Amino acid sequence: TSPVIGTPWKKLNAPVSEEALEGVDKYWRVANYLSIGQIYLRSNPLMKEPFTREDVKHRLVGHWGTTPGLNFLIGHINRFIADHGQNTVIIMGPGHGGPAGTSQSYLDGTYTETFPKITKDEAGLQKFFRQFSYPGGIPSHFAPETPGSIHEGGELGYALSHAYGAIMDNPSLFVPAIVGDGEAETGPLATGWQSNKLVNPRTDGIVLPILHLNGYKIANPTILSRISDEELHEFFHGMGYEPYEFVAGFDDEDHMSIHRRFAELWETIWDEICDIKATAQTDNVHRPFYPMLIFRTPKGWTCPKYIDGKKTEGSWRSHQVPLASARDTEAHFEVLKNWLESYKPEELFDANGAVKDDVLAFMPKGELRIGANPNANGGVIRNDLKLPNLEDYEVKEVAEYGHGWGQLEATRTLGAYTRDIIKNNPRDFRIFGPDETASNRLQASYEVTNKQWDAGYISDEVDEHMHVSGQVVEQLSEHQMEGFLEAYLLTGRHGIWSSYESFVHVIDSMLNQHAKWLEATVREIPWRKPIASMNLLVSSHVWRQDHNGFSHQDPGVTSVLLNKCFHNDHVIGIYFATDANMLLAIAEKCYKSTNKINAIIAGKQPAATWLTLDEARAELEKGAAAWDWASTAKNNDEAEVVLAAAGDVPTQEIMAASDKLKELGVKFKVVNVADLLSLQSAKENDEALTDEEFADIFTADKPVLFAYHSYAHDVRGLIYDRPNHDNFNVHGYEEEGSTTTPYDMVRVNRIDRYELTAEALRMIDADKYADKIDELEKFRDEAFQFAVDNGYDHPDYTDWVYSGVNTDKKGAV
Amino acid sequence: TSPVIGTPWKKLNAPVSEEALEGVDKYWRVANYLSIGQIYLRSNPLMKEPFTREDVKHRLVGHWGTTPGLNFLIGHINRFIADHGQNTVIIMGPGHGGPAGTSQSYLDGTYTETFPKITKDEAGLQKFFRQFSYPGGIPSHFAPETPGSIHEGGELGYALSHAYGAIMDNPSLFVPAIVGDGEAETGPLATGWQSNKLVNPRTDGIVLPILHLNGYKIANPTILSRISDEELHEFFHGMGYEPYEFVAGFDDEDHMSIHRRFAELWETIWDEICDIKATAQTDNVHRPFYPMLIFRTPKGWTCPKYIDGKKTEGSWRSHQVPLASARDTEAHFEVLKNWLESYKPEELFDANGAVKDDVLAFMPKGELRIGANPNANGGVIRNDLKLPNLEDYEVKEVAEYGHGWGQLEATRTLGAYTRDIIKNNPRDFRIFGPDETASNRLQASYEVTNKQWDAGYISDEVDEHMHVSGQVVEQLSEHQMEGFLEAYLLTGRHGIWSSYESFVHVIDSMLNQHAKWLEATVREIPWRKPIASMNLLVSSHVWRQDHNGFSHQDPGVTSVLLNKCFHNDHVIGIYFATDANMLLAIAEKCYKSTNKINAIIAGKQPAATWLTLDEARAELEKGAAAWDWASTAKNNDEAEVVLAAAGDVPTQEIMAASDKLKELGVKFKVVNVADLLSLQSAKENDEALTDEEFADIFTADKPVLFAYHSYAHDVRGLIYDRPNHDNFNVHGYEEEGSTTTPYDMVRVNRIDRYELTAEALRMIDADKYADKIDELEKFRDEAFQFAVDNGYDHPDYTDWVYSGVNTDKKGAV
Ligand SMILES: Cc1ncc(C[n+]2csc(CCOP(=O)(O)OP(=O)(O)O)c2C)c(N)n1
Ligand SMILES: Cc1ncc(C[n+]2csc(CCOP(=O)(O)OP(=O)(O)O)c2C)c(N)n1
Ligand SMILES: [Ca+2]
Ligand SMILES: [Ca+2]
Repeated sequence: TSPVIGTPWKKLNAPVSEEALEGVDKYWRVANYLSIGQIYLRSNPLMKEPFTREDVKHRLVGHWGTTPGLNFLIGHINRFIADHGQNTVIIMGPGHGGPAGTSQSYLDGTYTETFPKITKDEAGLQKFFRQFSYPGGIPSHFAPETPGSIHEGGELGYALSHAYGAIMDNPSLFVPAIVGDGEAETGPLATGWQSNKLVNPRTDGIVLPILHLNGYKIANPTILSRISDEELHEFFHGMGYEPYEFVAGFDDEDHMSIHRRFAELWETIWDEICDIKATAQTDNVHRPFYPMLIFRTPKGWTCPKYIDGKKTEGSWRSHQVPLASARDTEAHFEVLKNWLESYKPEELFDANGAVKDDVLAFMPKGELRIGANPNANGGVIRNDLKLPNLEDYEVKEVAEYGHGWGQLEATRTLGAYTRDIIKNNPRDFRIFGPDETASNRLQASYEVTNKQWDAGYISDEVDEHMHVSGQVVEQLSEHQMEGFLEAYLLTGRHGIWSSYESFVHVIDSMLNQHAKWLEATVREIPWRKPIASMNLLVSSHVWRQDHNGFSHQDPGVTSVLLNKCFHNDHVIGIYFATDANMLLAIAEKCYKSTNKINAIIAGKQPAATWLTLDEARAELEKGAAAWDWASTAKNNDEAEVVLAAAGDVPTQEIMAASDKLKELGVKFKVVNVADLLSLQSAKENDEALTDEEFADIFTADKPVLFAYHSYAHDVRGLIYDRPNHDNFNVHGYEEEGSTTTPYDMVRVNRIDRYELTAEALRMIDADKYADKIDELEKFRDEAFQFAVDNGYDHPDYTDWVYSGVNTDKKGAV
Repeated sequence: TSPVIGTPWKKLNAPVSEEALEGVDKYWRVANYLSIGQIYLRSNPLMKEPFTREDVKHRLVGHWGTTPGLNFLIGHINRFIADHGQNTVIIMGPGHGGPAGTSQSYLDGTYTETFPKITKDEAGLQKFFRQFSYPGGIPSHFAPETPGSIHEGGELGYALSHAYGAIMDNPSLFVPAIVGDGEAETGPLATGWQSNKLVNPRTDGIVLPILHLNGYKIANPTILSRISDEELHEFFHGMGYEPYEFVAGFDDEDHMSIHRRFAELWETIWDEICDIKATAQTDNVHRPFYPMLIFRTPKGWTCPKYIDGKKTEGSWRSHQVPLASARDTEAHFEVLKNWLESYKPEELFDANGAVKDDVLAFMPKGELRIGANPNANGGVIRNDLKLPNLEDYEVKEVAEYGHGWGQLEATRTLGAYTRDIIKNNPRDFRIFGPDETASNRLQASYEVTNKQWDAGYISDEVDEHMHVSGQVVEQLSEHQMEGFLEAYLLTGRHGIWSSYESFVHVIDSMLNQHAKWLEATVREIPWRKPIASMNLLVSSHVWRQDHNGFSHQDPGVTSVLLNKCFHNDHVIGIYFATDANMLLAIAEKCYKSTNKINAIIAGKQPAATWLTLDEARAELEKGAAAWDWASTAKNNDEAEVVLAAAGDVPTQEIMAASDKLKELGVKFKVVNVADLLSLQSAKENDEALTDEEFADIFTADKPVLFAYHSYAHDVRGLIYDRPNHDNFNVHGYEEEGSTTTPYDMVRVNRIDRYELTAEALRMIDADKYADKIDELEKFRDEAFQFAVDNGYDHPDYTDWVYSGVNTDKKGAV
C-alpha cells in the first residue's frame, strides 16, 4: 500500500516568513530565466560578454505562455512542501509547459542526481538549455524523462482523472492539479471535476484543483475566463467545491506583495483542507466542499508586454514563443536580451554558474522534493500482488466431462479470481467500470468490498453494495475509469477495468498516450521503475451484443493496439480468452506483468469450455497451439485444411464446423490462437512464433481457414511475411449485424459454422463438394428464416454439443 | 439555407386547454402500451381471448427504464408543437429508449407513411410489436431507420453537441435535447453544456436542454440526482442556464394533475424562450441565461412498483426489463398482463385496432410532426454547394518551373478555396476547429467571416476576427467540433473541421458511430436522403510535429477508418494530399460528395508541389498513378524497382531517393497513391483498381519500395490479395520520434531518402551495391550528428531541389 510520507495535513499556525517568500520570488525569477534559456539558448547560458544572436537557437521550439504561471505556482508549492512536511505530487495539466517542470527538477537537485552530465554549474546549464526540445536532447513536454512527472499533458484533458486516481487509497497524499483554462474546455476534463463524489477524505488523499485561468488557449480566449466571475464560482460550487480566487499581474503591484497575498490565500486554503482531513477522522460519511483555486493571471506573465506593436503578455500571442525569432534581427535579439536581464540573473547564480544558496534555502529536501517523491516514480512502491492459487478457480468440468463441456459465462471466473485478489491485497487493487462491472459479470467482488460512493444515499432498497469507501469505482465515463486506473498504477498500485468492447474506442487516444509513456520508459528511462500493467477486460463483445445492436458492434480496439507493437518494446498484450480456463491463464500473466497495456477480450455469454487450465497455460506460453485432441489429421502432411480461430465465438463456430467436416471424413488440423502477437513477424517481435514454429502450427503449405474475432485486416497485416500466409482465408467481423439472434450475428458476417464448413470444402475441392456446399448455403437461409419465424435460433444451432463431450454421463446433457 | 418552418417563437397567451391535456395523458398511456408491446409481445397485440404466455417473446430485449419518461416528455412536446406551430426536432439522449421514438412515429402517422406494411390496425400493430429488436425487424435504439431521429444515442455523450450544431444558422429551429442523467456523467456531455457561449440567439435557433433526472443508470444511482438540489441549480446557472425543475411521480398525485403542472411549467419556460428570441432581434450581443429543465421522475415510471419483493419503479432494476421473464411462470405472465391492462388499451384502440381519434386530436400535422420535419431528414434540405472555379486556386508554378517547385504550405491553398466557398454559400457552410483553425492555416476565411463567440469581449488588442455570429467556431474539444459539424450536416448544411493528426483519435468513437449511421442509411434507408459529407482536414501530422514530440505523433486514424470499408458502402474517403494541387483535387471531390466521412491528410509544413491541378485530378480519379515524368524505366519490364509513396513527406523522401537512384544509373518507375482505398481488394471494393490496373501501376513481378504516411500494417493488410503483393517492401511510421528535426523524424522511422535509396539498392542487388549502401548508412549517421551539433538539418537534406525543376530560371529557387 502507499507509503505514509512526512507529516501530512498539518497547519502552519504562523504567518509565512518574509524570508521564505523572498526565497519563492528568487525561485520564480531563476525558474523563468531557466525556462527562457531552454527555449531560446544554444550556448552562453549566463550571457557572458559578448552575448549575441550567435548564442540563440536556430529553430525556436517550446511554449512560454503557460510557463511563468506554472513557475509561480511551483515555487509557492515548494515553499509549502518544505514548511509543512507535506507528501505532494503535482499534475501539470498544461504539459507543454515542460520547461517549468525540468527547471523544477534542476532546482530541486533531482535533475543532476538522475542526469549526472547535467551539472549544477555553467557547463551544466549550457547543456541544460541546449538539450531542451532539441535533436538528441529531451522532450518539449513534462515527459516521463523528467523526475516528478506522472502526467505528461501532451494530449489535454486528463489532469483531473489522474489527480484523483493518485490520491485513491493514498490518504497522506496531496495533489495540486493544475488545469489549463483551454484544457477545461475538453470533455474529459469537464467530467473530471465530478470525481469529488467518488473519493473519501479519510481513506483517500486530497486533490486541490487549480484552474490556470490565464485567459487564452492557442489563438482564442477561453470560455471560463470570459463568462461572469459569479457564474464561474457557482459552477465550481455546483460541482462540490469551495472556490477561492486569486488575481494578480494585471497592474503594477510589486511581485513581493503578490507573493505575500498568495501565500496567505494558500495557507487559508490549506487550513480548510486540514479541517476537512481532521473532520474525516471522525465523520467521513458526509461529503465536504473541497477547496479549489481559480488562479487568474496574464498568459505569458513577465514577458514583454508589447512586441512590434502587438500585445504579448496577457494574450494568446504569448502561447508558443512571444518573440517569434531572436536570430533574425538585432532589434528582436535586444528584446530577448532585455527580457532575460529583467530577472537579474547576476543575483541568482554564482561566478561558477551554480544557482545560489539563498535562491533555494526555502526548498524541500529528500523524498519530499517534487522530483524525488516516490509517488512520482511509483514503480519503486509497487510490489507483486499476493495471488490466490490459480487452480482454485479452474473449470474442472473439462477434465471430467470433456472438451467443449457446458454453458459457463467465462468472465464470472475472472470475477471470483479478482475478488480473491482484492481480499489478499486490500488497499492495493481496484476495479473500475463505467457502470458495467455487474453487466460484465465481475460482481463477485461485492462479496469482499463495495462500490465507493460519496454522494447521497437514500434507501436499502436501491443502494446495495455501496459504501463511502470501497475498492470498486463506477461513473459512466470511460475517460474517468481509464484515467483513474492509470494514476492508480503510476503511483504504484494495481487493478483492472472492464468495458463493452465497442465503447473502448471512447478512450483510444488515452490508450495511445499511456502506450507512448510506456514505450519511452522501456526504451530509455531505466530509473523509472516498472509500474503495474493497465489491464482491461474487453467484454460484451461484437458477436453477442444482445440488447443493443449495430452501434455497439465494433471490435476494432485490436486494430488500435497493433499500432503500438514495435521495436520489441513489449508494452502491449492483446489476448482472446478462448474460455474461462484460458481467461484465468491470461489474467494471472497480466496481473504479474508490468509496464503494459493488456486488452483481455472475453465473452460474458453462456459458452463452451475447451481447455483445462494446464492446457490453456501451455498454449498461452507460445500464444497459439494445435489442438491434437480436436484434429482428424495425424500430421501436417495429411491435413487437407487447417481450421484456425482467435476469440470465444470464432472458436465455437470453428469447433462446430470441425464436427461437420469430421462427419464428411475430412482430414484437418484445429488450431487456437490466444495471444494475437504470437502471429507477428518474427523479425519485428522477438517473442513471437519463429517462422519454424509458425509453419509447424499452420503447415508449410495447407489451406488455412482462420476465424478471427475482430477485423480480418488485423491478421492479414500481421502475417504478411509468414510462411504459407498466401494460403490463409481470414474471416472476421465485417460491419454487419443488428439486434438479432447469436446465429444471425455470425451468419451476416460469414463466420457461422455452416459458412465455415462450406469455406473449408471450397478450399479443399469445390467441384467435388459442390452439392454439400450448396446444401450448407441453403441451410444458412433456412436457419435465418427459422430465427425470423420463431424469435430464437434453430435447434441444430442451439442444441449442438461438441462430439468430445461425454453426453452419455451425469450433468453433461 | 435552413427553411423557416411554421410560426416560430410564439407565446400561447392562454392556459393550455383541459382537452389538449387529456389528449396528452392518452398519448402517454398508448405510447407506454406500444412500448411494452414492442418489448414483450410477438402476437396478440390487443390481448384478445385467449391472451397467454404463447403471445410473449421468447427473448426479451429492449429498455423500459428511460421509456415512460421519454413518452411523457414527447406527448407534451407534441401538444406544444401543435399549439404553437413550432419548428421542432428532439434529441433523444437515452437512445436505448428506442420504443418511445418508434411509438412516436407510429402515432404521428410517419411510420405507416414510410413503412406501408406497418398499418394502423390490429394486424399492423402485431407486426409493429414483433419487429422491435427482433431478427429481420428494426433496431433497439432510435436508429436512422426511425422517422424523427437524427441521433441514435447508442454511444452516449453526444446529445448536446448535436442539439447545438442543429440550431446553428437555423434561427427558427427549436431543439428539446433530452439528456440522460447517466449520460451527463460522460466527458463529451459534460463539456457540451458549455455550447451556449458559442451560439447566437438571433442568427441561430434555441436549444432547451432537458435533464432526464430519473435517478439511475444501469446498476447505480447517478451523481447529479444524489448531490444536493442547491448544487444542481448552481452548476446549471454557472454554465449560463436558468434552471427550472419539475418533480413528479414519487407520491400518489394523479396523472392529469401532473400534466397540468407540467404544461404550465412548459409554457413559462417557453415564454422565457420567446422573450430571449424577441430581445435578440434588437440586442444580440449580450448573452442571455437560457432556460434548461431538470425533469426529476422515477426511472421506469408506471411499471409495477415491486416485483418479487424488489423495488422496480424508481430503481436501476427497471433499466432493461423490469419483469425479467413473462414466459417462465404464470405469476410473471400475470404481472405483465396487469401492467398492460393498467393503461386501459380498451379505451385507446378501436374495434379495428386503430388508435382512436380522441387519443391523437391534439397532435401536430404535416411537416411539423416530429417524424416529418425536414430537419430530421436534412438531405431533403441539402443542395449542392456553389463552388468557385478550382483553377483559380491552382499552384501555377509547377507548369512554369517544373515538378517539385517551391516551398508552399499546402493547407493555405485549401484555406483560400474554403474562404470563397463560404463567401459563395453564406449561412450554409461552417469551419470548426479545436483551437486549430489558424494553426492548420485555414485562416483566410477570416477575410469573409469571423469566429463565432458569445462570451465576453475585452479589447481589440486580443479579440481579432471574433463576432457574436460567424461561420467559424472553436472550442478546445474535438468532441464538440465533430458533434457540432455532424448535426450541421444532418440538418442539411455543409462544412469542414481540422485537427492535429494525433488528436483525431480523441473522437475515433464518434467517427465510428457516424460511419455506422451512414452504413445503415446507404444500405437500407432510401427515404433518408443524402447529407453532405463529414470532411476532416488531418494536418500538423506525424512527420512534422515540430513544437511537440512523441505524444503528438500518431497517424493511426487511417487504421480506424479502414474498419469501416466494407460491402461497397463507400461511406469512407481516406486521402493523402501529395501537395496543394492534389489537396484542391481532393477537396473539390469531398465537398461534392454526400453520405461520407472524408479524412484528408495534408501537410501544413513548407513542401514541394509535385503535380499540376489537371495531373492531380487525373491521378485522383483512379486513386493511384504512375508518374512517367519521374520514371527512368521506359516501361514495366525494364523497371528494376518501383518507388511508391502515399503522403506528402513520404513522397518528398521517395522523390529525393529517386534523384539519387537516377545518378547511380538505376532504371525505376515512380508511383503516387492519393486515395488509399484505390488499393483495396477488387473483390471487396468495386471502386478500387482492378487487378490489371494494379499490376499495370505496380508491375506484375518487380520489387516495390512503398513509403507510407502512416502505419505500414495498413497497406500490408489492404493489398493481401493483390498481384505482386509479396514484392512490396512497405515502410511507414514505426512509433519513433521526438522533438527533433524534419530529417531526424524520417530517419528514426527508416523512411528517410537515404535509407530508401539503400533499400532500393538492397532490393535490386545487395552485393553489387554493397559499397554505395554502406556509404548511404554512414551518411544517415552523419546527417544526424550534424543535427545534434548544429541544431538544424544537413544542407544535403535541407537544400535539395528535385532535378525536375528548372533551376536556371530566375524565380525557381
Ligand atoms: C486534446 C488536445 N487537443 C488539442 C491540443 C493542441 N493544444 C496544445 S496547447 C493548446 C492550448 C492549451 O491551452 P490551455 O489548456 O489554456 O494551456 P495554456 O494557456 O496554460 O498554455 C492546444 C489546443 C492538445 N494539446 N490536446
Ligand atoms: C459511452 C457509453 N458507455 C456505456 C454505455 C452502456 N450504457 C447503455 S445505457 C447506460 C446507462 C445510461 O443511463 P442514463 O443516461 O441515466 O439513461 P436512462 O436511465 O434514462 O435509461 C449505459 C452505461 C453506453 N451506451 N455508452
Ligand atoms: Ca490558458
Ligand atoms: Ca437515468
